[PDB]
Amino acid sequence: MIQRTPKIQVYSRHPAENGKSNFLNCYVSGFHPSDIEVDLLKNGERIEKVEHSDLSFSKDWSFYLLYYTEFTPTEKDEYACRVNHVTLSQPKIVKWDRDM
Amino acid sequence: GSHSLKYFHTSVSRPGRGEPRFISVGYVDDTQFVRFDNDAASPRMVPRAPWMEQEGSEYWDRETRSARDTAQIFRVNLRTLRGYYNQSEAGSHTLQWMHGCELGPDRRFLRGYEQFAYDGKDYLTLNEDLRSWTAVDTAAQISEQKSNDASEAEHQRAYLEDTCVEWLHKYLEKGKETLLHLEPPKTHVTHHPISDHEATLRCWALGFYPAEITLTWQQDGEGHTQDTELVETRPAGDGTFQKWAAVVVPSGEEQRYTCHVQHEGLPEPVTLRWKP
Amino acid sequence: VMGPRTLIL
Repeated sequence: MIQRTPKIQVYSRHPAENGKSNFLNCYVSGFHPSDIEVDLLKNGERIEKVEHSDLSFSKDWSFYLLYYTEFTPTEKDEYACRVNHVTLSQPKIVKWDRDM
Repeated sequence: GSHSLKYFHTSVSRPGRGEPRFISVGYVDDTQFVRFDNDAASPRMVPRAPWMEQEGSEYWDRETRSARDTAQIFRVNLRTLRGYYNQSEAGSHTLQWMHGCELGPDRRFLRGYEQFAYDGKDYLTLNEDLRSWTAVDTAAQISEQKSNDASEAEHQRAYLEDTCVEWLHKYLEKGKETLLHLEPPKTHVTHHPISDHEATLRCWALGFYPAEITLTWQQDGEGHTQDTELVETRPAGDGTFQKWAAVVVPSGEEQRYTCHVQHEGLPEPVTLRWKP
Repeated sequence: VMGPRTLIL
């Protein structure tokens, strides 16, 4: 057991424009083992039908996955990523800021 | 420039809920193009790149066979490994295997590598001359002697030096349009006040391929790596990559700072200032 | 393509 903690990033495919169709991403990397749970939240609610990439890893054996869905950014609507790994004492939630 | 053909194999046991899950992925450079997931009924190697969608049944039949065979060996290796350590039959364990071949910028074969990892730690490793193995983890010495007694390195040297290279060339032809296209980054700086006296200057680099890139902020024209918050290069999800760099600055002194971008798809390096 | 045979550990 080498157990490492996931590094998370929430962001959009393209620069966010209110009303313009886009893609929301949650890039989880640098973690181990591979067992990981990732949700995409809209106003606290889990978004249905979220695709993720295929499980791969880097030269240092850490795994990386990308979760994504097609959304339309609004001023009011809040989006976030919810991750759970064995190395986490509770689900870690990081909100989407179109500025990062 | 240099190109490579890499594969990543992962098998994870689930003692309670049945047979180990096996996943396999193939890469030309920073592009994935194939994958095999045995977690379904009737699993096959399937294309993950558009320039692969028109391959013959013959191709997928062979890749499905290879992947299947590997998945079964990894499943049994797991059990074997469990004994090499005094490990209980209750825990889930991980076996990883990556191998690839690289072409020099001169386009010939340059190098090959192959590695095994157990529970995330260097287990067994193929030497540089590709002619024998080495126990990296002290607990891999048996796996090592068994591998060197049966000349397993010879089958791998054959693959890496010849087979792997030939297909890397074919792949570059089939996918030239995207694989050989230097897609340059789209850059710009954003402004974000933190208080009346501070503000964040964030330099973006969007929609670029390949993934190798460098973002630096310079204060006045000097080095200034302290203060620079750098995020890891992230996949946009459409084949390109993203990355940004942010530095904290006093309100009114924005012009002192400049963002510098280096990419392979950029004729000359690029410089950005924030334009009010 | 990937390799025809892997290692029995």
